[PDB]
Amino acid sequence: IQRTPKIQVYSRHPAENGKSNFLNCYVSGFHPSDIEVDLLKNGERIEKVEHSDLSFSKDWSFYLLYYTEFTPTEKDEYACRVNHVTLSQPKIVKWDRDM
Amino acid sequence: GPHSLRYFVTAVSRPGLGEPRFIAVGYVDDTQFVRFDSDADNPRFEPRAPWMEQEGPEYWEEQTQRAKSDEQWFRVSLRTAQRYYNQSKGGSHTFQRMFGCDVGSDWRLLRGYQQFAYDGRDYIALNEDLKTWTAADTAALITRRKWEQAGDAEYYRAYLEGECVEWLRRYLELGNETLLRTDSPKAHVTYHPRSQVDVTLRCWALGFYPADITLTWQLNGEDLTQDMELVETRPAGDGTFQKWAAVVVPLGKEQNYTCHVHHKGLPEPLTLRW
Amino acid sequence: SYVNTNMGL
Repeated sequence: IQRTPKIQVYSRHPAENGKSNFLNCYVSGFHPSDIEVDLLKNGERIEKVEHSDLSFSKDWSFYLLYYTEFTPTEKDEYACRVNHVTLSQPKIVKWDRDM
Repeated sequence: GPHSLRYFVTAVSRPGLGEPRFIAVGYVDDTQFVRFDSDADNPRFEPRAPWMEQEGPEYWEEQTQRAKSDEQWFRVSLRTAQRYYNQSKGGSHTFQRMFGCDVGSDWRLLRGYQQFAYDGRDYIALNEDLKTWTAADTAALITRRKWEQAGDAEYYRAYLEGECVEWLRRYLELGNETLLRTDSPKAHVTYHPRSQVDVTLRCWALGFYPADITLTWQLNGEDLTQDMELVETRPAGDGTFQKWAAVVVPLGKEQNYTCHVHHKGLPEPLTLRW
Repeated sequence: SYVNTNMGL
């Protein structure tokens, strides 16, 4: 079976320019487990991004948290890019400070 | 209060690219505490919560060996399933297993689990009686017959009612001051004009643990579950979680709506509004 | 704590 990933991009703490925080990209509800996730800063892949250990839900669908420390500013744009067998092209979800 | 001990195990074949990847993670409630990953430099069970650093070499060696034995079981099971389903070789497949125990107030077994999925669909599951099996399709009835003739279920029942609950109790002892704590949610309502006709009301719940929470919007004392957009609960990364629930209502009517929050850290539910 | 599956699939 194939289930496409749900994707949420958000910060650990409420964002405030100049204050170190963590940028999170949470992917869930997908199957199979191979998935590619990148955190982008102004369109460019951020380097030191880590991820949680592969785990899954009651419905057997997988979930992972990709994250990296960061300091938002009013202008710097952040996003999460995901590719999965179920996606015909990478899906990019921008980081909305109010979601 | 109830607690659970759960392991989530995943094996994924990669034809032509090596042996299947095999990963196991264990949880106590919503806190991950161990992991085994076949692709680590030196594959072994390792602590993933600080309070596990208290277990010695003998605990880790035995756990690691159980993982490695289970790893070979999965290599065999991926090949067997492919035969039962008469699938072409060369395909990449997934076998998953979840097992563990939920305990009640007396911290005694309440529900034992040991079940499996193949390519993300139910395959076979130990029933709540810890004696019989529910096979999901014909291939699984083949597996069910083998297990029903062994006396396979009795073995899991003894582990679920014994070792599983005894180790869960031990883990709760080891990480007591963090595992039994709650962090009640910090909640608030935000407002977002959508048109010049309607507005989005979003009820936020942040920094809570455990993860179970109920967020509901109400109007005149009735639930608006039918109009609610509810995102799945998500990890903040620090052991706590976040969630939000939104409703689109008429401009100037936003004061009619109240968000309701229930959580283990809230003796009385919250009632808030814009 | 972790436990092995006894019978083969």
